[PDB]
Amino acid sequence: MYRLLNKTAVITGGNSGIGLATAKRFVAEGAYVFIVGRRRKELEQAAAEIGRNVTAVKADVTKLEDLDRLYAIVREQRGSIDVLFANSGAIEQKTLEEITPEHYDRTFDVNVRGLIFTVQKALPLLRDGGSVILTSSVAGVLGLQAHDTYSAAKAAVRSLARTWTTELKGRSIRVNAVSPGAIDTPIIENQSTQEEADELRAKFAAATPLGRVGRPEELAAAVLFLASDDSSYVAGIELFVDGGLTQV
Amino acid sequence: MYRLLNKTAVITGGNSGIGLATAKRFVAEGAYVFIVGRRRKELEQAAAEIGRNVTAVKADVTKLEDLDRLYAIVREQRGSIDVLFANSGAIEQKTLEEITPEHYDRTFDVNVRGLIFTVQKALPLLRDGGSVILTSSVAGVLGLQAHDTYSAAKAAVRSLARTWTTELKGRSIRVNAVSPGAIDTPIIENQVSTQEEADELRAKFAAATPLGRVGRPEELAAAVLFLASDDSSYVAGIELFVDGGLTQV
Amino acid sequence: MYRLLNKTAVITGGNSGIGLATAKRFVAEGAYVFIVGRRRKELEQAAAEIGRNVTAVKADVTKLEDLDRLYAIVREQRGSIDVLFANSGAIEQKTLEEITPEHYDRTFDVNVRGLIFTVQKALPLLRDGGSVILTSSVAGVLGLQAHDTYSAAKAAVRSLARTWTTELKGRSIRVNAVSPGAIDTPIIENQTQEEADELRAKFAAATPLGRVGRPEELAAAVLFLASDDSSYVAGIELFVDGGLTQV
Amino acid sequence: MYRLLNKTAVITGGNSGIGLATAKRFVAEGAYVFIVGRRRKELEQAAAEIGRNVTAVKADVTKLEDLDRLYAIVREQRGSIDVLFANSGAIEQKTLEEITPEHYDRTFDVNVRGLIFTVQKALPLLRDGGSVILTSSVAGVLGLQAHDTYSAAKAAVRSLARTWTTELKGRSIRVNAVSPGAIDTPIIENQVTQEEADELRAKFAAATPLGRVGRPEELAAAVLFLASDDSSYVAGIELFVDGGLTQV
Ligand SMILES: NC(=O)c1ccc[n+]([C@@H]2O[C@H](COP(=O)([O-])OP(=O)(O)OC[C@H]3O[C@@H](n4cnc5c(N)ncnc54)[C@H](OP(=O)(O)O)[C@@H]3O)[C@@H](O)[C@H]2O)c1
Ligand SMILES: NC(=O)c1ccc[n+]([C@@H]2O[C@H](COP(=O)([O-])OP(=O)(O)OC[C@H]3O[C@@H](n4cnc5c(N)ncnc54)[C@H](OP(=O)(O)O)[C@@H]3O)[C@@H](O)[C@H]2O)c1
Ligand SMILES: NC(=O)c1ccc[n+]([C@@H]2O[C@H](COP(=O)([O-])OP(=O)(O)OC[C@H]3O[C@@H](n4cnc5c(N)ncnc54)[C@H](OP(=O)(O)O)[C@@H]3O)[C@@H](O)[C@H]2O)c1
Ligand SMILES: NC(=O)c1ccc[n+]([C@@H]2O[C@H](COP(=O)([O-])OP(=O)(O)OC[C@H]3O[C@@H](n4cnc5c(N)ncnc54)[C@H](OP(=O)(O)O)[C@@H]3O)[C@@H](O)[C@H]2O)c1
Repeated sequence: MYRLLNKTAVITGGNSGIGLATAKRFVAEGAYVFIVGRRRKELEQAAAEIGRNVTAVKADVTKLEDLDRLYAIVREQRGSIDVLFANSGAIEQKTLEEITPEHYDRTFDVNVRGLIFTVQKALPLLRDGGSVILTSSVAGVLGLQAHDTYSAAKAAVRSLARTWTTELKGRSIRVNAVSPGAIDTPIIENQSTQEEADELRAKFAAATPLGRVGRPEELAAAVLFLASDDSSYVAGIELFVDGGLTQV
Repeated sequence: MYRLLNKTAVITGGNSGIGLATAKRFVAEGAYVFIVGRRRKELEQAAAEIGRNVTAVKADVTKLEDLDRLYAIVREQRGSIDVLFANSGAIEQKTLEEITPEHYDRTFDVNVRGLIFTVQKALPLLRDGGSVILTSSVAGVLGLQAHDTYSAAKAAVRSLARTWTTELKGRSIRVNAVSPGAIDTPIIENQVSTQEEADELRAKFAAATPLGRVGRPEELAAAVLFLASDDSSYVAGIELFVDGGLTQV
Repeated sequence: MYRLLNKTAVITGGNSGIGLATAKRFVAEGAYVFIVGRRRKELEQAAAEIGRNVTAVKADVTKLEDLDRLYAIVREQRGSIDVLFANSGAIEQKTLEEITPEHYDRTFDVNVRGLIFTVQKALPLLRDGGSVILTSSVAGVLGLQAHDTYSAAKAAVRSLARTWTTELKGRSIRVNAVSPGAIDTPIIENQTQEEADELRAKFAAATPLGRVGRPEELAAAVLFLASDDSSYVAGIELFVDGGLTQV
Repeated sequence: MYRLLNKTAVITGGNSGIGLATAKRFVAEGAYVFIVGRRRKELEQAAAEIGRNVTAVKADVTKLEDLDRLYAIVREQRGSIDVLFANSGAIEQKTLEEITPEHYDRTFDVNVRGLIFTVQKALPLLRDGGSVILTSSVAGVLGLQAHDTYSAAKAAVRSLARTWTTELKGRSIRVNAVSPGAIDTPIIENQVTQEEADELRAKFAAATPLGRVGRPEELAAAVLFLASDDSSYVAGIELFVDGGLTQV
C-alpha cells in the first residue's frame, strides 16, 4: 500500500542528500516527483538512481524566471501539486566579525528568499488538502559558532510555516517545518579537510542522545509523515528529527 | 502494508477514544495489542470492535498491583514489548480557588504518577529499539480556565519524555510525547453536564484551531503510529502537536 | 530609590539560598518581607542577617494548617500582599528504575502541591496589581539523569504560571515563572563535597557565561518580575541560567 | 538612584516609540545615550524631549557608511559602549501572494541585515561586561495574516541573540532579545484610516490577558532590566513583554 499513490510532489534541492532520499521514499510510496536543483549532472544521476515517475528540472531558486519555468513544466506534465518540499539550502560558516554583505545575501537568498518564492509560485498549482514542508534546522533554536546567518535564516523558515498555516487554512493546506539535526549528507563535507569533517560528525554524535548522526532516509521518512495523510491534523509545527539533540 | 508487523504493543487507556483508535490502526498495521483500562464492559466491546490480535486487560494505573499483574500477563502471552503508549488520562475542570487536595491527587495519580509507573514496570519487557509514547496535551503549553492541575500534569508528562530520552538512550529506546489538541472523544462529553454545552466546547476549539475542526481519533492514532513506527527512527524526546495548528498560531 | 517601597512581600523558602538573597534585595528595596521555611534555627539567622522589616514564620508548605496559620499572621501584621514568591523546593536524584511512590510523593508535595496551595491561600490577601512569582528550573525544559520527578514537578510549576495568568488577569495580577540554572546554593551540596564540586564544574562548563550563578543574581531577576518595571510581563518563563538553555 | 550611572548607551531607532521611551528611562538612570534614526526632524525633537546627556545622530542602518560614521562619532565623544539596543524596525503588511522581491528586501534590510551590521560595527567599542539587546516581536513566534516577512525577520533577530551569546561569551557580553507584544507607538498608525488603526488596538487588547496595549515606558523598563546589572546572569533569552499574549 502506497502512502502517496498518485500524489504529485515537488522537491526543491532533490538531486542530493535529504531531497534525494525523500524523492526515493516518495516514489517508493507511489508519487510523481519533480526533483529541482542547479547541477545538471547530479539531477540526471538522481533521476537515474530513482528510476521511476521522476522528472528532473534545472532551476535556481534564487531566480524568479527559473521558478516560473519550473511550475510551467509541472503543469504541462502533472497539472497540480499535492506535496511541496521546500528543501533547498546551504551554509557558510562565518562568525559575526567575518560577516560580509555578500555572505549575508548568499545565505538569505537561497535559504529564505528562494524558499519564500518557491511556495508563492506553487500556490496556483497546489491542490486544496495539499501539504507543504519547509526544511529548517536545529540551528534555528541554537547558538552555534559561525552559524550566524544560516541559523537566522532557518529560524525565519520556521516562522514562515506558522504564517502560511494561517494564510492557507482557508484552502485546507498544511504547512510544516522539519528541523533536521545531524544528517549524513554532502552538507557536512562541503563546509576543507576530510579529517576535520569527521571531527564535525564525532562532535554532533557525542551531542545527540541517540549517539549517531541521522541517515537521510530517516529524514525522508519524517518528511513522508508530514507529506502523508497520517499527519492530516498536523499544521504549523516544527518537527525535530535530531536524535534528541534539542530536546535535552 | 503492515508497518508494525509482529510488533507487540501495550496501550494504556485502550478501551476508548485515542487509545482505541490507536489500537485499531496498530492491529491494522499487524501488531499485537494489549488494551488496558478500568471498565470491564468497555474493554470487551473494544476487544470486539478490533476483532483480532488484541487482548484486553483490566487494570487501574494508579495501582501498582494492577500494573504488576498487567506485565505478568504480557510476559506469559507475547513475552516482550516493542511499543508502549502511556495514554491513560482524565481531567476535572477546577479553578485555583476550587482546588482541593483530593482533586489534586486524583488528577496527578492517573496522569503523572500512574504514567510514571506504567513506564517503570514495562522496562524489563521493552525490547531495545523500542518506542515509548506519552500523551500530554496542548494544555501543557497553555493557560486555560480551570485546567490548573490537568495542564500542569500534562506539562509534567512532556518533561518525562525529555528525561527518559536521556535515561534510556543506552538501550536505543525512543520516548516521545504526543500533544493532541481537540480530538472528538468521550473526554469532551464527560466534563460538562449538558450535551448542548458540550457542543459549545467543540465549537470553541474548532473556532480556535486554524484547520477549523476538531481532530478525529484516527488522526491521533496515525500520528502515534508514526512515533511507533521506524519512520520515526531518528526522533527522540519530542513533543508532537496534533492540534490542527492551535498552538502553532 | 527603593523599587518596592512599602510593598509587602511573602517569600516561601526564605531562610536559605535564593529566597534569602531575594529577601535581602527586597528589604534593600524597601519592602516588608515574610520569610517562610521549616527550620527554626535558619529562619532566625536569616531574620538576623536581614536586620529589618522582616518577620520569620515557621511553616511546612505541604501542610494546609501551616499555610492557614501563615496567612493569618500576614493579616495581623501587614494586612495585604503585593508580591508572592513561591520558591520552596527540593530535589532527590533518582532514575526511572529507582523511583518509589514515596520519592514521587515527597518531590511533588513540596514542589507542586505545596506551591499550588500557597498561591491558593494567598489569594484573599493579594492586592490587585500584585505580582506572583514561581520558581521552576531549567530542569523543566531538559532531560537530566535522575531528575525525573524534580524536572517534571518544575515543568508543572511553569504550567501553573500560564494558567494563573488567565485565571487572575481580571484582578490585574501577574504570575511569572523564573527558571534558574545553576545558582550557588545549599541545594547543590545536599544532593561528598569533592563530588559536589564536580557538579559545579560540569554546569559551569555547560553554561556560556562559564560560571555558576550567584543567589543575588537570581534575587535581582525575581526583583524585576516583582517590580513595576515588569508591569506588562505576565505568564512568562524567565531563564536566569547564563545562557545554558538557550544554546 | 541611577542604575546606568555613567554607562554609555547606543539606541538604534531612538527618535520614536520604544527607542525614545528607552532613551528617556536610560538618561533618567544616568546614562549617556546616542539616539539613531533617519528623520532629522524627529531626532532633534527627541533630543529636546530628553534634554540631557543625549546626542542625536542621523544614520540609515541599511547603509554601511552611515553606521561607520555613527561609531566614529561615538568614539570621538564617549569612547566606548556599555549598552547596545538594536531596535530599528518596520513592518509592511503583505500576504504570501502579494510578496514582491522589493518588499522582501525592504523588510529584511532594516530588520535583519541592518541589525546584524549595527552589532558587528559596535564590537570594537563594546566594553567587556557590556549588554546588547535585540528587538524582535511576538510576531516571531506566531502566524499572523500578512506578517510573512516581518515575522520571519523578527524570528531571525531572536536567533542572532542565541548565536551572539555563544560568540561573545569570551568577552563577558550578554546578548538578549526583547519581544514586545502590542505597544502603543506610531508603528500601529503607519500600517493602515485612523478609525481602522484603533481597531487593530482593540483586537490586540482583546487578545492579551492584561486586556490592554502596552506602554512604551513599560518596554523601556524591560529593556532597562536587560541593560542593567540586575540581569547580570541572563544571556541569550527571549523576554516577552506582551501582557501574556504568547504565554496563553
Ligand atoms: N545535515 C544537517 O546537519 C542539516 C541540518 C538541518 C538542515 N539541513 C538542510 O537540508 C537541506 C538539503 O539537504 P542537505 O543540506 O543535507 O544536503 P546537500 O547535498 O547539501 O543538499 C542541498 C540541496 O539544496 C540544493 N540547492 C542549493 N542551492 C540551490 C538553489 N539556488 N536552487 C536549487 N537548489 C539548491 C542542492 O542542489 P544544487 O546545489 O545542485 O542546486 C541540493 O540538492 C538544506 O536546506 C539544509 O539546510 C541539513
Ligand atoms: N480528547 C482530547 O482532545 C485530548 C486532548 C489532550 C489529551 N488527551 C488525552 O487523551 C487520553 C485519553 O483519550 P481520550 O481523552 O480522547 O478518551 P477518554 O475516553 O477520556 O480516554 C481516557 C482513557 O484512559 C483510561 N483511564 C483513565 N483512568 C485510568 C486508570 N486509573 N487506569 C487505567 N486506565 C485509565 C480510560 O478508561 P477507563 O475509564 O476504563 O479507565 C480511557 O481508556 C488522555 O491521556 C487524555 O488526557 C485528550
Ligand atoms: N540551585 C539551583 O540550581 C536551582 C535551579 C532551579 C531552581 N532552583 C529552585 O530554587 C528554590 C530554592 O533555593 P535553593 O533550593 O537553591 O536553596 P535551598 O537552600 O535548598 O532553598 C530551599 C528553600 O526551600 C525551603 N523548603 C523546602 N521544603 C520546604 C517546606 N516544606 N516548607 C517551607 N520551606 C521549604 C528550604 O527551607 P527549610 O528546609 O527550612 O524548609 C529553603 O528555604 C527551589 O525551589 C529550587 O527548586 C534551584
Ligand atoms: N509596536 C509594536 O507593537 C512592536 C512589536 C514588536 C516589535 N516592535 C519593534 O519596536 C521597534 C521600534 O519602535 P516602534 O516600532 O514601537 O515605533 P516606530 O516609531 O515604528 O519605531 C521605529 C524606529 O526605527 C527607526 N528606523 C526605521 N527604519 C530605519 C532605518 N533604516 N535606519 C535607522 N532607523 C530606522 C525609526 O526612525 P526613522 O523612521 O526616523 O528612521 C524609529 O526610530 C522596532 O524594532 C519594531 O519592530 C514593535
